Formats: sequence, C-alpha cells, structure tokens
Amino acid sequence: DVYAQEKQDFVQHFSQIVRVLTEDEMGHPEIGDAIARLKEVLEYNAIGGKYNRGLTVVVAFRELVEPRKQDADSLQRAWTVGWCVELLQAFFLVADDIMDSSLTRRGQICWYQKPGVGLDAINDANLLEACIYRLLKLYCREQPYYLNLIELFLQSSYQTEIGQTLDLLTAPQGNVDLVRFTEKRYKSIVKYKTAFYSFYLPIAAAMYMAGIDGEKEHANAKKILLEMGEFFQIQDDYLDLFGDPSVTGKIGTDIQDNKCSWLVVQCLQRATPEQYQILKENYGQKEAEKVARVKALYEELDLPAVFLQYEEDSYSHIMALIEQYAAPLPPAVFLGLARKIYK
Amino acid sequence: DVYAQEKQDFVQHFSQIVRVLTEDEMGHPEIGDAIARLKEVLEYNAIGGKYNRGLTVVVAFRELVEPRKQDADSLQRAWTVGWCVELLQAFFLVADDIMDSSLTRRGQICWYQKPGVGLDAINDANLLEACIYRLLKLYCREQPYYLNLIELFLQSSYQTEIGQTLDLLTAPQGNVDLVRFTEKRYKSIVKYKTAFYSFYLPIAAAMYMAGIDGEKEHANAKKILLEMGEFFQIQDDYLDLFGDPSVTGKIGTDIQDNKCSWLVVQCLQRATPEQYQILKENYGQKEAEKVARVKALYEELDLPAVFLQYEEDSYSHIMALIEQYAAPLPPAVFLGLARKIYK
Ligand SMILES: O=C(O)Cn1c(C(=O)NCP(=O)(O)O)cc2ccc3ccccc3c21
Ligand SMILES: O=C(O)Cn1c(C(=O)NCP(=O)(O)O)cc2ccc3ccccc3c21
Repeated sequence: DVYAQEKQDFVQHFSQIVRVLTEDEMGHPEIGDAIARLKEVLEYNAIGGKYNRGLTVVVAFRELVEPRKQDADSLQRAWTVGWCVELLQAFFLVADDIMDSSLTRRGQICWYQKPGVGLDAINDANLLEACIYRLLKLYCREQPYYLNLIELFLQSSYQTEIGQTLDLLTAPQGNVDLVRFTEKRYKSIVKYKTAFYSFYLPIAAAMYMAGIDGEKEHANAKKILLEMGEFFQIQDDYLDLFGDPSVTGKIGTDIQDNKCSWLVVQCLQRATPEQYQILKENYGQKEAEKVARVKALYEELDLPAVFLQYEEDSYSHIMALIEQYAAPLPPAVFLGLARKIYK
Repeated sequence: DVYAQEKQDFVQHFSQIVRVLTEDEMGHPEIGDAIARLKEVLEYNAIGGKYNRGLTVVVAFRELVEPRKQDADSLQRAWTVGWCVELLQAFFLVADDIMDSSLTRRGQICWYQKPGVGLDAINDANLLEACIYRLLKLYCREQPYYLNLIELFLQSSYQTEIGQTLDLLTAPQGNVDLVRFTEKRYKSIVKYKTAFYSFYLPIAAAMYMAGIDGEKEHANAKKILLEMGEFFQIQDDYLDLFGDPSVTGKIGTDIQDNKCSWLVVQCLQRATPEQYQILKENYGQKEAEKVARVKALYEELDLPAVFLQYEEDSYSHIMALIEQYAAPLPPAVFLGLARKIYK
C-alpha cells in the first residue's frame, strides 16, 4: 500500500526534520538549552501516531505530479510539508490534552502530565506551531507555492481554533446541557475542528506543490474533502462506543466526557420526553452503571443500524462528489483516501 | 507627543479591527457563537495596556514614509499592523499568565482566572495569534511587503517562544538554583523573550511598509533595537524593586517569584561565599521579612549605583549605535524611541 510502503521513508525523514530545526543552535549556542527542550518536544509529540495526514501530502503529491518532476528535492519538500501537517497536529493535541485535562494520548502519558512539564507545555505547543513555518521557510522559500502554503497552514490553524472554541462553548467542563447539542452544531464543530485540517489541508498542500493553485480546484477539492471529514468523525464517534477495542486499539470515553458525539445528537433527535430525561441523567457520568444505561438507550434506538444506513448513504454521497468535483485532478487522489476511511 | 497624540486614533481603530475580525460570521452564522467569544477575547486582552509597541509601528511609519504616500489606506494599514503587534503581545501575555499561574495583569483579573475561562484561554491565546495573520491578509495581501510581514510576525513569535523556553528552563516553578542565573543567560532571555518582539518587530514592520526590506538596513536596525531591548528590561527589573510604586503603577514581585532579574545576576556576580548563602535562602520566598533581606543585600552591594552607572553607559552606547547604524534611516526613528525608554 502507497501508505504502508512510504510510512518508513516518512518516519525516517523525521530524523532530518529534527536535525534541521535544531540547527540555529550553531550560530547561537546561547539558546542551546531551549533547542535541547525543543528537540525533546518534537521527539515526544510528533512521533507515536499513525502519520496518515502527513502521509496524505506525500501520496497526493506523487499522484498529482508528473514522475519526472519528482526529483530528490521535490520529494524532500513533500516529506517536509507532510511533517508540517504532523507538527500542526502535534501542536493541537498537546494543547487540546491540557484544555480537556487528559491523562493519555496514544496510550502514553500526555506531554503536560510528564514531570517538569505541566503548563510549560502551552509554550511547547507554540514551538510545535513555530516549526511548521521554520521548515516551510527552510525548504520552500524559493518555491512559487511558498506563500500559498504559509496561508494554507495559517487558515488551517484558525479553522481548527474556531472549531475548538465552538466545541468548548458546546460541551463545557461540567455542564450537562443538551440544548446546544444540535446536528447543525455537531456538523459545524466537525468542519472547523477536524475536517479542514485532517482532509482539506493535506491534499491542498500537495495541490499547491503541484501547481494546482486555482480557487475553483480548491473549492472542488474542499467540497469532497470536508464531507470525508464529516464521515471520519461520525465513524470515530460510532466506533468510540460500538467498536471492537481490539481492532480499534481504544476503549469508550465519549459519554463519560459530555462529548457532542454523533451518537448523542441522533439519540436527542429520536427520543421521547422520558428518553430525554433518561439521557439528561446518565450522560457525563464516570460510573460504569450509568455509562451502560446510555449504551443500552442508543442500542434501543437502533443507532448502530442508523449508523450503518448513514455509512451507506455517505459513501454513495462521496462517490457523487468525486464524480462531480475531482476533475481535473486524478480521482485516485480522493478514491485512495476514501478507501482508507470507509470500513 | 507623537505617541500621546496618536494614542487616540490608535485606540479608536480597535473598534474597526474587531468589526473586521468578527465579519466572517456573515457568510457562516454556524460559528457565530465562537466569533462572539473571539470578540470577548480581543476586548478583554488587546485593550488595557499602554499600546506603545503598537504605536511605534504608526510613529515609525510616518517618520520613514514621504508625507504624500501617507493616504487613507496607507495609515489604515499602519494602524492595523500596529494592532497586529498588540495582538501578538496579547497572545503572549494570556499564555505567559497561565504558565506562571498569575493573578493579575494591568491590575485586572488574568483572562484565564475569569470564571468559565480557565485553560480554555490556551485556545483564546491561539485565536489572538491567528488574528495577526487574518488582519495581515485582510489589509496587506496586495502590498509587496505582505510576505515580509508574515515572516516578520512569525520569526517574532518563534524568537519570543524560544526566549520563554529559555526563561522557563532558567527559573522553574519551585527551584532555587542560581548556577543558571549567569549574565550570558540573562542577556539571552532578554534578547529572545522581549527585545526582539518589543523593539525590533515594531520598527521592522514600519520599515517593510516603507519599502525598506534590505538585510543590511534590518541588521543595522536590529543592532540598535536589540540593545534598547536589553536596557528596557534591565530598567524594568531595577524599577521592579527600587521604583516608586506611585509613578511605576506596580509593586515589587521579582524576588518572591525566583525571577532571573538583572538585580540577582549582579548580586550573584558581586557576592562573598556567605552573601551567596544569604541569597540562597531569602530568594523565591513570599515572606515580607525575607523579601526585605534581599532588598537590603542589593542596597549593601550598591546596585542602585551599579544601575545608575549602567544607565549612563547604556545611553552613551545606544547613541554610538544610532550614529553608526541608523543611516540611511532617519535617526529620529531611534532617537524618539530612546527618549521614551530612558528616564
Ligand atoms: O489516522 C487516522 O486516524 C485514520 N486513518 C486511517 C486509519 O487509521 N485506518 C485504519 P489502520 O491504520 O488500522 O489500517 C488511515 C488513514 C489514511 C488517511 C487519513 C487522512 C486524514 C485523516 C485520517 C486518515 C487515516
Ligand atoms: O510600554 C511600555 O512598557 C514602556 N514604554 C513607555 C512608557 O511606558 N513610558 C512611561 P509612560 O507611559 O508613563 O510616560 C513608552 C514607550 C514607547 C515605546 C515603547 C516601545 C517598545 C516597548 C516599550 C515602549 C514604551
């Protein structure tokens, strides 16, 4: 697989990414100690995940570009830009983990939870953000898509930040209100907090690198990718509760955390006044006796079937979008991504 | 005064800055609630300070530009770019306040300390950062210095972030170590965390807007401004303990907070082994009986006189730099700034 294959070269390029970002220490040894911490920040936070968003940039670049323009440098820039997406993600996860008072990320202790870190991780998160642009300058300054990538990563940060503000306003840290749990809000949080940075940003970066800078091509790609974003999160929320924790490699947290999940949204859309009250109680509770009750109400409301139906219609919808908006790009750009997301 | 005069127009432009940043709500009412919070973030965090860094951009722009090129739009962009510096500063202060577990900023409750905020202020700090670039795109996209300003604000964020990492490594939250309190470190923290963003960034922004984009002109300006930065912080640390709290409008916190202040650095440079131990005890302590002891040791070591001597040599040094590096810029750019900083 394009992904399974290149995952090695992508992860092996990280050694250079680090060497390169820890090279301004040469002229200024005065800040060596801060760069030593900056190294530790990257090693701990950019490494450990699936690298799929970062890999998408590499994969999409190969697919969008004529094989003769794929020289040593072009690929060095594709891996780098791929890494910038991972670095952007590392910056959000470090900060999101602080904000939601989390204990683990990828089964490991959250960076801020590590001794000697704590709220210093707020600065660490900022340094991860700074590196996107440091690399972008180091590898793409002379490229004609340079300004386009800076603006893309910047728009992408803003979009996520807006999404996060929306999420935070919707599900506060100790507020059992389901009035603000509307589908219009769920769809909105997903567009801003996840869909944009996870699906639009990686393909869009490759597009700019390929010379595809047109507003219409990007609008067409944005149309397709944002809908893939929407499904990804809906499936993520379904799998959170009904997924097999062996294959998923994670156990259900959603209900216990008062999350505006797709499941609750649907539950709230299809619930008798008493069923609303049953939820109004058991939601946001750490107690296994209470978590079991919601799981049971969702099941009673045939949400696994409502999800199955949604998955069918969604894949049917994405194909319609790919048909309509992929042109003039290679449909494979989108088809490859959809295959990895759907089942 | 250029400052005292324009402070009104600068502060009155903030109403537009806000209107403009809260205008993407028109096409997307779906995120209205997040923008409503985004409004509250700006009103609370960008307003309330002296606006001197922001004002420097306006003042320097007028001084660097031929009065005929100063049309409605040019000034609208100068006020905006001025505001971006304030927004950059707002982003650091919100985050620094969280990190150092502070109670007040400009005598008012810290944004994060306000009910319903807390660590959500980490995201708020990011939104303040996002706005720099949102405004930059809104007002300067079509200007030839556009990319130069994005890179400037970005380099400036990185520099401060590095400075902050350095500071955090030097003075941890409950670590009485004076081994790392060297002058080389003090000078380093000051260059990165303050001098760059406070003095280089504002003048540099005006320079780019004026067409002054040359590496040498910027190196020459950087030479002068970074030294002004160094004094500013040294005076800030002196005034922290020995300033009249009426005129200063602030009371001494430094010693109680284990800060790598200029005073301690000098105290440590000129201290008998027993004087080292006297400090090793009383420093980082909240007790007024212990804070009085350090104040008394500094006095014993004639640091107010060591500072007076430093101020004299420093002003003498800045004038030498202005003589050597201001050309071809108007020396008044630098002279005006120095007058406001020195006594
Ligand atoms: O990485 C993920 O969370 C999901 N994911 C997966 C995935 O984990 N599939 C299950 P597996 O790794 O066990 O075989 C693949 C893949 C590809 C491209 C992507 C782009 C944006 C966002 C996600 C993406 C993505
Ligand atoms: O605003 C400040 O903290 C200091 N400050 C002052 C100042 O407060 N002077 C005392 P005052 O307001 O009571 O008369 C002025 C002035 C000007 C340009 C500056 C540029 C970068 C950084 C600081 C600056 C600056």
